Amino acid sequence: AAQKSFRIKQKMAKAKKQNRPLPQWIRLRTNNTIRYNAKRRNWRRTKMNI
Amino acid sequence: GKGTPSFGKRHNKSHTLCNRCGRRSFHVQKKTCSSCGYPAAKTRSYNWGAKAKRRHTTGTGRMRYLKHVSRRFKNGFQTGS
Amino acid sequence: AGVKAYELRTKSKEQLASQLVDLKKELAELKVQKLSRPSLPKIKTVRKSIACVLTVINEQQREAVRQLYKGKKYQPKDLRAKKTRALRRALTKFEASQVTEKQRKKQIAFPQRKYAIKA
Amino acid sequence: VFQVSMKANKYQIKKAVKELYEVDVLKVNTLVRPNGTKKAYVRLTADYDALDIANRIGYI
Amino acid sequence: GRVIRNQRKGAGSIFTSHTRLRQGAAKLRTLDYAERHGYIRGIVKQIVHDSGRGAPLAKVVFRDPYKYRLREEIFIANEGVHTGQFIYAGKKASLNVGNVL
RNA sequence: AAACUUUCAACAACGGAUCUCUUGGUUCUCGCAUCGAUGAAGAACGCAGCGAAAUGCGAUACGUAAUGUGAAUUGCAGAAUUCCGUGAAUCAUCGAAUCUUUGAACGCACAUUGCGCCCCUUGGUAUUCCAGGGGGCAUGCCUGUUUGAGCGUCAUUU
RNA sequence: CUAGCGAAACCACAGCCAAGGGAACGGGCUUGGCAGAAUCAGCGGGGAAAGAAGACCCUGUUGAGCUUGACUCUAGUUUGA
RNA sequence: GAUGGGGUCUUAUGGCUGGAAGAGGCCAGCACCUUUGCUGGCUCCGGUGCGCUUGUGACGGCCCGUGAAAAUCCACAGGAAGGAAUAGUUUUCAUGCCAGGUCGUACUGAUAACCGCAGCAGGUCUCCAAGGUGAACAGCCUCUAGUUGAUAGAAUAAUGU
RNA sequence: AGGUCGGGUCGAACGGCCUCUAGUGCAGAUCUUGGUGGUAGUAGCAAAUAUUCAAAUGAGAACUUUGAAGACUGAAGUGGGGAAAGGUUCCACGUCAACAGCAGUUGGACGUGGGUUAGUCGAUCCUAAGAGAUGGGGAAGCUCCGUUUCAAAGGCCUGAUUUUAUGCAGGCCACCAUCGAAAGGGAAUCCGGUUAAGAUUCCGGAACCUGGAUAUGGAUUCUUCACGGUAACGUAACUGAA
RNA sequence: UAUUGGCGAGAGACCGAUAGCGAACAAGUACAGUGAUGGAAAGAUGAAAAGAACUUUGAAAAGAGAGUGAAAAAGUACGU
RNA sequence: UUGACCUCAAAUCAGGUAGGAGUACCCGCUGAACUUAAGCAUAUCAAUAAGCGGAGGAAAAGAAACCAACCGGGAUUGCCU
Ligand SMILES: [Mg+2]
Ligand SMILES: [Mg+2]
Ligand SMILES: [Mg+2]
Ligand SMILES: [Mg+2]
Ligand SMILES: [Mg+2]
Ligand SMILES: [Mg+2]
Ligand SMILES: [Mg+2]
Ligand SMILES: [Mg+2]
Ligand SMILES: [Mg+2]
Ligand SMILES: [Mg+2]
Ligand SMILES: [Mg+2]
Ligand SMILES: [Mg+2]
Ligand SMILES: [Mg+2]
Ligand SMILES: [Mg+2]
Ligand SMILES: [Mg+2]
Ligand SMILES: [Mg+2]
Ligand SMILES: [Mg+2]
Ligand SMILES: [Mg+2]
Ligand SMILES: [Mg+2]
Ligand SMILES: [Mg+2]
Ligand SMILES: [Mg+2]
Ligand SMILES: [Mg+2]
Ligand SMILES: [Mg+2]
Ligand SMILES: [Mg+2]
Ligand SMILES: [Mg+2]
Ligand SMILES: [Mg+2]
Ligand SMILES: [Mg+2]
Ligand SMILES: [Mg+2]
Ligand SMILES: [Mg+2]
Ligand SMILES: [Mg+2]
Ligand SMILES: [Mg+2]
Ligand SMILES: [Mg+2]
Ligand SMILES: [Mg+2]
Ligand SMILES: [Mg+2]
Ligand SMILES: [Mg+2]
Ligand SMILES: [Mg+2]
Ligand SMILES: [Mg+2]
Ligand SMILES: [Mg+2]
Ligand SMILES: [Mg+2]
Ligand SMILES: [Mg+2]
Ligand SMILES: [Mg+2]
Ligand SMILES: [Mg+2]
Ligand SMILES: [Mg+2]
Ligand SMILES: [Mg+2]
Ligand SMILES: [Mg+2]
Ligand SMILES: [Mg+2]
Ligand SMILES: [Mg+2]
Ligand SMILES: [Mg+2]
Ligand SMILES: [Mg+2]
Ligand SMILES: [Mg+2]
Ligand SMILES: [Mg+2]
Ligand SMILES: [Mg+2]
Ligand SMILES: [Mg+2]
Ligand SMILES: [Mg+2]
Ligand SMILES: [Mg+2]
Ligand SMILES: [Mg+2]
Ligand SMILES: [Mg+2]
Ligand SMILES: [Zn+2]
Repeated sequence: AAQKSFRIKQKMAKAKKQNRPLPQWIRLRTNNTIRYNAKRRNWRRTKMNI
Repeated sequence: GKGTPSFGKRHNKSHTLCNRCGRRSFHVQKKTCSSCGYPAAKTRSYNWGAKAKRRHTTGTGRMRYLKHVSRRFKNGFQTGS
Repeated sequence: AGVKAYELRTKSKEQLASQLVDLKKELAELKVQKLSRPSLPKIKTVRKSIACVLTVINEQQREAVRQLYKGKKYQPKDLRAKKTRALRRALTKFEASQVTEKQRKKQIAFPQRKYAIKA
Repeated sequence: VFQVSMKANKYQIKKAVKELYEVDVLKVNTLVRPNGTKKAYVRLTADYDALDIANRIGYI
Repeated sequence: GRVIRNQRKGAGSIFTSHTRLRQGAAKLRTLDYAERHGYIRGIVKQIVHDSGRGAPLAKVVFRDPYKYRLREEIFIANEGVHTGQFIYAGKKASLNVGNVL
């Protein structure tokens, strides 16, 4: 909603900061196992349930 | 009409976030959390909920203080330098 | 590089405060450059030096308070020992070694004797 | 336009601008950005020039 | 079998009385000293309708004998009581319609 | 007769079986006793030159101090004196600190980053108003202190 | 019908009939009739077509809902000490 | 204690003035890589109504239905106390000074932003509502605004809807 | 039952025999997990009246953009705003591997950034239905009842004092936690302009409310706390505690 | 004397990635549900990235060569 | 009048303590049913699971109001029986 609480807006801000791909220099580290962001979230496919 | 057209009438959340567990299990009318029992003093736990106990027991978090008591015991709760 | 705690420990608290506020000035001056330049690794040394100065200040003030409360009961709870709640609530060595005079008389009269057995 | 700690109010913002830059501030309007930080629009009096002091800070 | 309807009535969940539009409990004045040793005079300020009740109520105003104030009792209006009427309540009150002998 | 259908072989596909691996699990045995109102476990939100997560940490924020080792870290950039030294390191150790907002959670609340009160101090021509800074204000119970209440009750009065 | 995109049900193996016998109604077995690649659009005879371990009936020393003068109790209430 | 004559008041509302034409709107002319302007005018006076929508007023009808509470603010009764003369007393009159924190604020609100496993013909609360026909926010056509989205092409058999 | 050799592939461990041991041999269980077929390039992608022409971009245009034409929603709209809900979908730049059940140069997609400004709009305050501590009383107990109750339940103004702090001087007061409405109640803001995306919030102008300080003018007074009007009442003011 | 928890160790005629704890991996994670709860899948290039410079076709993805490597019958869709 | 005593209060009085977590084991309370009896009700499952309260490194128990019947033994706990 537009008139929202600060707790909800803070969780929304954290989700906006988390919604990003990998920094591609991480695939260059030795003994790297991470290929992509498996915890990626889109607003059309899954809801935060908050 | 008990299915798809009734699912369109669902826009009033029964549960919101609990302050103790951040869960979205805090019932807004009962004013109680369904998972941690807030605002009760004791944490909701059940021996039939062994998996839930395993999910929320000690060690599933940071242990900001309890990590170090073993080292302090091994050194004998020493002081100074 | 940064500052050194052993050479900061020689100074007074006013010099430490001046050092701290100019270090904060430099931290702001590097934060305004971090947006212009791609990378600015110099900011971490200033951040850790601020942390070191704050640590030294806290240690000096805490030692002053310890020497103020020296040699008396009821020192503050953050300054007295932490060990554990149970160990803090346990009996002292004195209170544990307290015995009645009857047991003391019995222990003096008949202590466990040291003896061997062949002849 | 400054980025401001989330615990600061307009009084603290105004006082700290007056201390750190020796500028008299007309008014302060703050918001909380969608990334979780706080932004402050600080309008100075007509005597001072924000353009004159911005490059004095080191950015323009 | 289930719990039947008259058995459910005693829990008082949805079977409580709807008391939003009621003026208060219609009680007599307390038997303090004046009503048992003499009389006291009040005045009917207004005769009003009470929701959920077939009889009209009457707001009688007395003076407090011990403090400078006005007390307002709610009587059930007797047939013939009008506004502005003086009600006399007590042992020495005269036998008239509205009195509390 | 081709095409098509079926069977077999080679090569190529599909898919992930088999084989060989293994910083993981499971079971047994031995030793030890160590959470918390001096604020635990847990949670939320943040913190890196370039990080989303895990791990670490708390506005001193992948950490500070102390001690030891003794020249790294590393994907890149950067820094060099940090290199015959009170001294590198995402090192080890850890006895000093910091420890946001919470949480048994403790000023009152809380689907609110809501609403107060007291002390000290600073500024606004201010005991009262506003604002900043610091420090506090829960309940039950124990010991003691002080102030009291009760023809419960004693003595002493005039 | 064409360009592009493109499932599902179902599937022992499959798929021409007559009679016989047969678990007494065969696509396969026996005896006959016959039988020629590959197919397209329809169609509803058959595939005892598909959909569900028949819901009717019976059995189970399997239940459950309900009823009562079934058996055994019981909350409550009543009477005495 | 009518009608009548003369007055008093509430200021919903409306009128004039200020705000305020300097704004905004409609035009004309001069211009120029250009920031692009600059300069002129005009913005006036009315009328109508079982009209639509909405607000309000005075009434009337209905009830075995008579149709919230508190915070908050003001007034009155009272007469406590304080009060002037070389001086005061007043800040419900006017002017003048300072400050007004915290959180939200974007966007959709649905034949694509919500819920239905989905970019689902379903469901999901409410405000504004032009002209004509016509009793009519019916049906049909149009203006402002908004779309022109839903796999398409060619033929025109049966059986379908 | 199986065993052995040859050939090919492969790259790191493995076998014969005598014994021991077992989570030891699969075709079925409408078996479990995973994968793959025929059906089959098949059913189908047919509601919501409808699209067409040229140019541009681009490797590529039935579908993108612009223009033109034709239409529709038809103000109980396919319009303009909001509530719940969602949470960055908003806007810009780049972009087409996947998604948009055709396509795609386009997009609510992908990548990178920007954006939400309030004394006056709301929340905050009040209380409603109701929820719910405390004093108490139940209950082995988790906890239950009850919300003014079998409570010793507190705070308000004036000051006085000017070791002075705020006690003592006094005086008044008896409600008796708190939570509960973004549609109830409620102090106060409008116009014009402005951005890619914000506005009753920003800029300009013009106001208003609350709280606090306060000085000047005005008013009133020697009849101390105003006058006028028959009156309804009037005014710039024109003490007023419990 | 007990001890399926915690801390620290040592072991096994145990299992060897559909097994073994649900979890050998950013696992009580992703995700579902209003909620209590439910709850996965997923290991292996090569000794070393030496991860294919460069030419050519293509709008591009890629292909064909060339090249690295013991081996591309190891090309980040990677052991067999 | 003054000073005690008793009882009961109030203090952001001085100094303390309790809560909660974990719970494999330990001390209690509470407390089933599936099941078996080839049915089923006592019984059994079981003085168990779930629920609640309370501890430690162990806890509990423990130095006889004991066992015995013998030529008597001699706190408690655990093993073999
Ligand atoms: Mg509903
Ligand atoms: Mg509800
Ligand atoms: Mg704001
Ligand atoms: Mg036949
Ligand atoms: Mg057959
Ligand atoms: Mg035969
Ligand atoms: Mg034949
Ligand atoms: Mg044929
Ligand atoms: Mg048919
Ligand atoms: Mg048929
Ligand atoms: Mg059938
Ligand atoms: Mg059957
Ligand atoms: Mg039988
Ligand atoms: Mg039965
Ligand atoms: Mg009977
Ligand atoms: Mg008249
Ligand atoms: Mg008006
Ligand atoms: Mg209307
Ligand atoms: Mg906004
Ligand atoms: Mg908006
Ligand atoms: Mg909108
Ligand atoms: Mg709407
Ligand atoms: Mg709309
Ligand atoms: Mg959806
Ligand atoms: Mg769903
Ligand atoms: Mg309308
Ligand atoms: Mg007409
Ligand atoms: Mg019409
Ligand atoms: Mg379609
Ligand atoms: Mg090898
Ligand atoms: Mg087996
Ligand atoms: Mg098989
Ligand atoms: Mg078989
Ligand atoms: Mg099968
Ligand atoms: Mg077709
Ligand atoms: Mg169709
Ligand atoms: Mg497509
Ligand atoms: Mg495509
Ligand atoms: Mg967009
Ligand atoms: Mg209660
Ligand atoms: Mg409230
Ligand atoms: Mg409100
Ligand atoms: Mg309102
Ligand atoms: Mg109302
Ligand atoms: Mg907008
Ligand atoms: Mg303005
Ligand atoms: Mg006058
Ligand atoms: Mg596994
Ligand atoms: Mg598994
Ligand atoms: Mg090879
Ligand atoms: Mg190979
Ligand atoms: Mg069993
Ligand atoms: Mg039986
Ligand atoms: Mg049986
Ligand atoms: Mg039975
Ligand atoms: Mg149990
Ligand atoms: Mg003991
Ligand atoms: Zn909770």
